[PDB]
Parts: sequence; structure tokens; C-alpha cells
Amino acid sequence: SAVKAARYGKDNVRVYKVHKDEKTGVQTVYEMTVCVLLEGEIETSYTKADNSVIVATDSIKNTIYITAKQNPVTPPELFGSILGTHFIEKYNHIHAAHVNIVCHRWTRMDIDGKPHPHSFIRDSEEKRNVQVDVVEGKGIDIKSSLSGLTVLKSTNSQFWGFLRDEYTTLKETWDRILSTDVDATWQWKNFSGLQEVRSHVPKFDATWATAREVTLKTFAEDNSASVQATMYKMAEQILARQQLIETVEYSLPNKHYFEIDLSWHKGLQNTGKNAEVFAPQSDPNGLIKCTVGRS
Amino acid sequence: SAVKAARYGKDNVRVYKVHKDEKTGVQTVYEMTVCVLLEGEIETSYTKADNSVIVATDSIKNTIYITAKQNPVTPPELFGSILGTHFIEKYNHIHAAHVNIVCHRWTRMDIDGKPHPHSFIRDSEEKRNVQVDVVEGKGIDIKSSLSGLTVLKSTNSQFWGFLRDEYTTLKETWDRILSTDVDATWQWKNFSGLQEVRSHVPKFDATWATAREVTLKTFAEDNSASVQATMYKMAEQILARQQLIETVEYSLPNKHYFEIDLSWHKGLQNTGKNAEVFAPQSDPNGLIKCTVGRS
Amino acid sequence: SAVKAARYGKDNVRVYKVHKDEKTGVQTVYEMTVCVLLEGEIETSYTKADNSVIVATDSIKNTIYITAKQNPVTPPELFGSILGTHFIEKYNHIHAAHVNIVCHRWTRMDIDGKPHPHSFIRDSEEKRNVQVDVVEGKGIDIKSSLSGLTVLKSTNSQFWGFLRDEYTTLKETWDRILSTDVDATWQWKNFSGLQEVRSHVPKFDATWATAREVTLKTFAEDNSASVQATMYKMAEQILARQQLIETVEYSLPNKHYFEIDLSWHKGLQNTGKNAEVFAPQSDPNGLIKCTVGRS
Amino acid sequence: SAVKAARYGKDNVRVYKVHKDEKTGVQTVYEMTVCVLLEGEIETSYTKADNSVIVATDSIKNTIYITAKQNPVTPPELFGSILGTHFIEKYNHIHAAHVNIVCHRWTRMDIDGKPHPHSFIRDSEEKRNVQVDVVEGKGIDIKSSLSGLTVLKSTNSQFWGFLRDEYTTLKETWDRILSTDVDATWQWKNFSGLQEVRSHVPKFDATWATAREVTLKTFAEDNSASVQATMYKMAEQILARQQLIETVEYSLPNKHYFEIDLSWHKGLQNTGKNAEVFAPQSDPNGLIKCTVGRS
Ligand SMILES: O=c1[nH]c(=O)c2nn[nH]c2[nH]1
Ligand SMILES: O=c1[nH]c(=O)c2nn[nH]c2[nH]1
Ligand SMILES: O=c1[nH]c(=O)c2nn[nH]c2[nH]1
Ligand SMILES: O=c1[nH]c(=O)c2nn[nH]c2[nH]1
Repeated sequence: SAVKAARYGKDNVRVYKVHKDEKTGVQTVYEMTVCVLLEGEIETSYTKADNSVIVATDSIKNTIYITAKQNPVTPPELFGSILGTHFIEKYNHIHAAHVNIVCHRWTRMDIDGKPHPHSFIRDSEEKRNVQVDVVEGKGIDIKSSLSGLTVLKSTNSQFWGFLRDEYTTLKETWDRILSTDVDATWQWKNFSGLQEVRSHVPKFDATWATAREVTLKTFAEDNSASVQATMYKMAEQILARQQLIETVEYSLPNKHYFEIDLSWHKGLQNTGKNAEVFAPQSDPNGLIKCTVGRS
Repeated sequence: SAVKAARYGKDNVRVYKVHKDEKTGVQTVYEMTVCVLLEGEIETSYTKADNSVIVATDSIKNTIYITAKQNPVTPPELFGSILGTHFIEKYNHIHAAHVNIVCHRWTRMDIDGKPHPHSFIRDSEEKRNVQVDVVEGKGIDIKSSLSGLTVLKSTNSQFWGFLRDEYTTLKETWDRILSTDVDATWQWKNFSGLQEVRSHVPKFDATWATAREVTLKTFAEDNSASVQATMYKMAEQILARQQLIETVEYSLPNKHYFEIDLSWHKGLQNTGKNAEVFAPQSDPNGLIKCTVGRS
Repeated sequence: SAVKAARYGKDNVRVYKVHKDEKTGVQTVYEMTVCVLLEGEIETSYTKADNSVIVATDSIKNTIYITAKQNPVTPPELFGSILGTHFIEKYNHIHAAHVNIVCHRWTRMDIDGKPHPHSFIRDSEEKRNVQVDVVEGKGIDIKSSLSGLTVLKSTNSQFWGFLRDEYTTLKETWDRILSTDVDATWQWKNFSGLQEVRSHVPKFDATWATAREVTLKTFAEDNSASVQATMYKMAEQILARQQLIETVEYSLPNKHYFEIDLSWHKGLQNTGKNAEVFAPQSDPNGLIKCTVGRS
Repeated sequence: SAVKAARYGKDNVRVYKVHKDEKTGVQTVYEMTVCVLLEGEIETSYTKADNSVIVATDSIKNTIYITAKQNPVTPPELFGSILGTHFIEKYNHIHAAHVNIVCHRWTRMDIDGKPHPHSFIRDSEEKRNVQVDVVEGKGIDIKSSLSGLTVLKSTNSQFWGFLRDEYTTLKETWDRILSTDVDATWQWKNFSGLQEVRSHVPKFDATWATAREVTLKTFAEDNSASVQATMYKMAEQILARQQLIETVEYSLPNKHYFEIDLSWHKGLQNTGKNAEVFAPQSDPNGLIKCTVGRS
């Protein structure tokens, strides 16, 4: 027996940072959850009880706090690249740093039409995330994403024409609820290192906003032939809007809302064109995935 | 041994209802989770195996769907009163109906500055709830609430002057983060029955909006001496704004964000006036409650 | 406006305690989550910003750790009474202490037929809880409970004879799955104070074990006419077995497992006597409650 | 733009199956949650709105129920291989089926020392899982696992000798609590198809039991130099015990339990050799991973 792969570090490190403008008196808060895992020459810590190779997970935690102290935490793609670069430069035997970041919403409150200088509201469980792999010799791989974006449309969604055989009971439809929690990931072209990540900084926030925007507009406007067909159009657009992205990936649950037949009761009419009252279903759910790259 | 109290029914009934305007083409969706429990002359179902007294929980579920079909589901205080009244009028041996409703956010999407006719976004995990107790002979008791309203302010919160003794380690402060998940309940004056609940319908949505509004403004503007002092001012205002409310109750966790001392590292300065980076704490948390009524 | 009720304290305080026998070398661990809320003369902290009346929630937390250090943490009814008594004796203006405790399972591991001296396994998410209200002048009220005890029987459960009307679609049955998560609470006769709670210590662990035992045996052996009928027999027995209990309360979800009709497929036979494959339902669920006291 | 990868199917399909012995009168229940995703020639459903290529997720759900009806559901490695093989044989354009299965514990109850014929208890949230990839032309890849196995030892764990630098604050120790939730995956040698999976059936249950056994014994007996060192010995043993396994992978959180210093209070002694009372920490946690293969 031998160690084929190994990684270790600190998960679930919650970090909050405040920015205080002295001019405006305006405060901006950033909250995130950070995971850093390291790889490198650390087999002996497993095979020989040699702790001498271990940057302790506690230190990794200390380091996240220190790096957040000395650097901007925004955009997360940058903070993650700084944090991961720190570890492979600092430690000779550490050859890869994987950093994962979840950003939590703290939206400035509007009190009486005006932006409050220092109060915020978690206006959704939507997250913005990054996965940053900083690998000695191979640059910086970044996947950014939004997740937990939950939407529904009450009509303009259809599903007909699908395979029918002796396993099929589903009826074709031309009018249905479509509801999903959107998970969208866009993978950046590999960057050569931190200087190159710094050089693209403005693209991160912007591409995020664009992926959100496009996601929301296509979902609302597409008269959807299927989840498959709708997510492809989203991914197609993000790719067209940002040349530094190599692939867009979507993962979409189909959260079913079933018609409830009420005709057994006083011939009550609640199906088809008469459907007003539905039973949202907790499970099962369709799960539909697509990776879209450049042709 | 004897039955001192008994109640039974259906919990976690998820209900979605769409309203379709033919004029505008505009759709409005309502999603909620409903719980109905009944009391009455049902001891024998427990003591004697006499199922003859049981309106089956499955039927209760059917009834929720039927009532949502025939009536408005909005405001929840009304839907709950209709649903609970239905059971005590329908069944001679059923003397109390308790209805609980959680309303889930489906906010109309804005696509390109304009309200989309049929697409929605779950723009927060904030809930609006009601508890409705419909009791034969005693009218209708209604408690409405908002919960899951998560907010933070980065400054303008203080906590000093508290008792100090040999259990105390906490340092007084004049500048701190205050963060909480707001739970606010307002209890209506007892209503004589459905006609009276119908007669106050416009007050429900409005008092809800007012409780949200006041909650948000006081949190943002109060320079808070304590959570205790801040929630009292909220409750005081809701009571002043709506005469049909007998009591306002608040339940506020204090979600602590700890300073991280970084001076052990290169004399890094991250405490007091220098605090930029904090560790949000998952637990423990202060829990602070207040019921405010009329003097 | 005035303060009608107020309570404040520390929730979600996780506590672990190890007992080390020097004789045997045997270790015993206890893990729990503790909530303490205080009431008393604390209105001014709300109405006047007077923090002088506040035992800080941070201190309450310190105190839980100190009391766990100086006293046994087992049985929880005792630890809770000590902790709550501490607060009303220590502080003149504090007149009620409410202590809630959740005990988490750490079951000694069996390695090769033998009890391991210092390794444990969380062998279930079942909890043992107490609620202790220590009120100046009124003694100590204790409710103990078990919760999260999830069970299923594949047969010997029935449900027929229930009310049928134009809301009913449910078919009577003589053979069904019954599954539930058991919540059982037994309320002790009021105790005059700590000395009296100390005097009954051996009854706490024993009555707990008896409530678990009885719950499990009745569920397995009763050929159940209904959840209602089954839980009453459980409660009836606990009351008979322990004279110091005034009431037993049960709260039982009915977690439905639906037959799946497969006859549309090659006339596959999966209903009634042929039912092998079922669809466990996440929601809705029947919820059934009973409080049983002495006749 | 083009589709680089695509998969779609049904997630969260809950399935229960009862086995009824007529001889013994003994019932055995199996509950699981199943996910099936398909790949193949389905790009057009995304790019062209061509639903003609879609085996509807609803049908996939129907099929899971049908296959559970006609086949054993145990061991999960077999059921998963049957289910995935079904899809690639049934449908010409479907070239890969991925099946994921979570098995939930339903442990036969012991009533009065004897195994009850038809009552069960969810005696832990521990899961047994499989991931089965059935790929046209490439056989059947199976990864089996156990997860959610939560354990603690109060002593016989150490952590000293680790790297120290200006990011380090952690103190070396020779006595600590070690607690983790075990995730252990063993990957089988690729099988040529269903006949070959059928031919190894008895190895599945047995290797599972062995991985559980070894996990528990090593955790309890190893005087652990580090999580790293402890998990390697587990993985080393599983590999030695079962020749059909190519790799064992472990993923172990380190759930920290912090000493609480109580000497500020009446010089109370609760650290080092005196530590009795600890604060279990919800987050952050060390996360430690290892893949072990054959040298
Ligand atoms: O077992 C451990 N391994 C580690 O890598 C580590 N880092 N801090 N504590 C630790 N404990
Ligand atoms: O045991 C039951 N009690 C009930 O009240 C009920 N209603 N539907 N199924 C039921 N089962
Ligand atoms: O607002 C607060 N109220 C309290 O009672 C308290 N106790 N510690 N910190 C606190 N903050
Ligand atoms: O959009 C959909 N795609 C699918 O593949 C499917 N299967 N059932 N319903 C469905 N809806």
C-alpha cells in the first residue's frame, strides 16, 4: 500500500471584514466561508507519523485571517488567488493550494429611499462562490459560480415530444410551472499567476453580474421547451459575453409542482386550463446538467 | 389515567396557488405551508380505539386544498380563519381548529427595469406567518409574525454598564457589530368570528408592512444600548401604529462576531479601533425576548 | 406601552465533560447543549437602557461552564436544577431561571466484544432533554423527554372506521406501515427545591429508561388501531410505572409510506397484499398529540 | 458554442422495499434514496429543443420503482448495477448510466432480548452508499462507502512535532480529544458487466462490514499521532483484507473540542491534566483526506 493522493487543511472558516470610509462615513461589510486544502510533499505525515511536514490546520486558519487583514477580500477570485499563492510560495514542500470561498449576501439597507451607511440585510440565501486551484508550475485555475438562486415561472414552460415507451406515464404538456435552484459555474482560462489574476480583476464582478443577469432574463423570457433547452441558451450567452471564460456549466433541479385533481369533490375543476391550486413536491426532482464550451 | 388534552391533524402541507388576470395577462403566485390541528370530542379515538370521531388527517389535507381552491389565500390571517372556521362549523364534535401558515417569498422579477408578468424569485428566506385559533364560542385568535429577517449593522451598537461580578469576563464596549435574525409577533384583539375578520382584512397586509418597516428602521437608526433596549423601541412603535394589536413580542438572537487579536503576528493591529477582521460565531448566542402590551 | 414579559440569556451553549476513573482507567464523556434564560426585575434594561440589571449573556455562558466543572452533569434534571437554582440564589433581582438541556448520544464502543475504555460512537440522533423552571418561591418544575426516536413497523398497524364524508378520499386499511419520530415528555410533580430534586436522583435515569422501553415495546407489539390509540397505551403505562410523574405527553408524526400502483406496467402487481415497493413521503405528515394525566 | 458534457435524470427518489418470509413470518425492510443520471446522444435536447432523445426523468423514476419491484435491492452495489445496466441496454442512444444510492438504517428492534419480526429503529444517521457508473463498452465502476459515522475518543490522541513558524499559535499536545465523522470509500476493480457483478455479490456486504469494523477498531486502538496517521492505518488494512479493491479513500473532519481556561474564576483548574470541561466547536474544522492504493 502507498499514498496515491492526499490533501488536508481547514474547512468552514467564517470570515467577516468591514471597510470604513473616513470621507463618507460609509461602511461596507464582507462575509464569507473559506476552505483551504493543501497538497505537496506530505505523505510521511500519513505513512511515518512525521508531523514535521504539516503546516497545522490551525495555522492555515490563522493565515486566512492574516491574509484577509492585509488584502482586499473582494473580488473572491482575487482573495482566493492571494491566499493560495501565499501557501505555495511560503512553503517549499507545499505544491498545490485549493481554496474554496462562499460569499454570503449582506445588502445595504434602504431606509426611507436612502442607502444606509452601516446596516445590512441578508436579502437572499443566494451565494457567490469561487474555487481556486493554485498549483506550483501550472498557474491558477479559477471557477466562479452563483448557487442557491431560486426562481419560478407560473407559465411559459412546456414539455412535450419526449420518448414514450412502457416506462412512460408522464403526460405531455404545453403549459406548466417551471421552478429551479440555479447553480451556474464559469471556468476562467488558466492564469499564469497572481499578476495575471490582478490584471483581470474588473472582469470578475462584471462576469458574475452578467451570469446572474443572463440567467434571470433567459429564465423569465425563454418559452421553455425543456430545462435542457433553457439552460443551454443561458450558457451560450455567458460564453458570448466574456471571452476569458472557457466553459459554462449549469446544474438545474426541476422542482415539480403537481396538479391536484379536485373533481372527486362536487366536480371541482382544478386541472389543465382550470389548475389554480398545486402541490409543490419536495422530492423526487429532475436534475439536469450541461457543460457548454467553445465550438 | 385520562386524556387531559388532545389534538391531531396534518402538518407540512405545501400549497401553491396561482392568480391569472385575463385583462393584464399578469400572474401572481402564492406559496405557503399549512398546518391544521383539531380538538374536540375525540378522546375515544385514543382510549377506546374509536376512529368514528376522527376526521382523517388525509381529509384535513384534501380540505386545505379545497379551501385554497374556493377562497383567497391572501392575506394568510383570512385564509387561516376561513380554514379553521370551516372545521368547527362542519363537524359537531370538533370544537377548536388551530391553523398555522408559513408564507414563502415569491417576488416578481424585474427584467430590464420592468415587472415580469409571470416570473418570480425567492428573494429571501424571510417568512410571514400566522397562527389562527378558531374556538367554538370564543371567536378567532390571530397572531401574525415575520421571522427569518436577518440583519447586521457594523457599528452604532454598544454594550456597557452591565452587572460585573466573579462570573464576568466580558469587556464593556462602545462600538460593536450587532447582528440578529428577527422574529416579531403581533397578537390581534380577539375577533368574534369570520365576519369580523373579513371586516379588518386591509389591516393585515398593512400591519405586516408596518412591522417590517419599523423593525428595519429602528435597527438601522437606533444607537443601540443593548438588544433589549432596541427591541422594546420596535415593539413600542408597532403598538402605537395599530390599535387592533394587543401585544407585540420580539425574539432576537445576538449573533456574536468576535474580534480577532492578530498582534501575536508581526504586531498586527486588529482590535478595538483597528478591528477589521472578525470571526462570526455559530454558537453560543445571546437570546433576548420581550413582550410589550398596552400600559 | 409596558413590558408584559421578558426573558434573556444564552442559547446553544455546547458543553462536553469527561469523567476519568483512576482505578479502572475508564473514561465517560457527556455532551449536551444548554440554554438558560432568566426572568426578574429587568424591565429597565428594556425601557430605560439600564444595563445595570443585566447579568450579561456571556456571564451566563461562563456560569454554565463553571457549574459543569463543580457539579455532576448527570442526570440532566439535576444539573439543570443546580444551574437554575444558582441564578435565583446568586442574584436578588432574578426571580426565575429556565434551563433547557439536550443530551447527545455518546455510546461506549464495543471493540471485539469488550467495552472500550475511552472511545464512543454517536449511535443515534435520539436526544434526551429536560426543561427545568426554577422559580423563586415556587420550587422547581421539570419536564424530561426523549425525542428523535425514529421507528417503523412494516405491518400490524391498521386504520379503518374513521369519519367519511365529501372530503374523504382515504381508503380504510387493515395492513399498513406505521412510521414515526417519537417525542415523549413526562412532567414531574413540582419539587420544593434542590434538596428535593437531589432526593429523587435515581428516579430520573430510571424513568427515562422506562419511557424509552415502554415506547419501543408498545410500538412493536400493539396491533395498532390508530396512532392515537397506540400512543395513549404508551402514556398509560409510563404513568402506572412512576408515581412522581403527573402527565405524559406524546407527539407523533405519521410518516406516510404510499403504495405504488405498478399495474399500468405489464400488469405488475404491487398493491394491497402484493405491495412490496413503497414511496416514503417527505410531506405532508399526520401530526398526533395526546396529554395523559391521572383520572 | 457546443455541448461538452451533459447528464440528466432523477434525484432524491426515496424507495422502500419490504421482504416478507412466509415460513418465519419475518419481515425485512430496506429504505434508500436513489439518484440516476443518464448520458448519451442527447445534445439535441439542449441545442435544438429536440425532446425526442429524452427518456423523461419521470420515467426514470417509474423505472427505479419497477426495478426495485423485480430485483433484490440488496446489496446496493448489485441493485445499482442492475438499474444502470437496464438503461444502457434498453436505450440505444444512452451510453452511460450513473446511479447513486444512499441506504438508510432500519435495525430490527430487540424487544425483551428477542428480535422483533417486523419493527425497526433508525439506530443511527450513518449511511452506506454506492456510486455505480455503467458505461457502454467500459463495464461497471463501483465505489462503495460508509459516511456519517460519528465517533469520539477522550484520550489517546496526540498532535506534536508539526511545523512552527510565524503563523503558528497552536500548542503541541500529548493528550487530546479526537472526534470525527468518518467518510470511507473503497473503489472496486472495474467489472466487465452485470454477470461479473453478480459473481462477487457476497464480497459487497462483507467488505462493507470489514471497512466499518476496521474503521472503528483502529480509531479506538490507535494512539494517534495525527488524524493523517490514523486514517492511513485504516485504509492500509481494508486494502489488505480485500483484493478486489483498488483504492481506499478517507475523508475525516477534525471536530475540535477546546479547553476552557477557568483559572480567572477562583483559580479554578480546568486545563492540561486538569481539563474536564470542554467547548465542542461547530466550526472551523480540520479536514483531512487520503487516497491509498496498492504499491
Ligand atoms: O491531527 C491533526 N492533523 C493536523 O493536520 C492538524 N492541524 N491542527 N490540528 C491537527 N490535528
Ligand atoms: O393513525 C392514524 N390516525 C389518523 O388520525 C389518520 N388520518 N389519516 N391516517 C391516519 N392514521
Ligand atoms: O445586547 C446585549 N444584551 C445582553 O444581555 C448581553 N449579554 N452579553 N452581550 C449582550 N448584548
Ligand atoms: O424539462 C424537463 N426535462 C426533462 O428531462 C423532464 N423529464 N420529466 N419532466 C421533464 N422536464
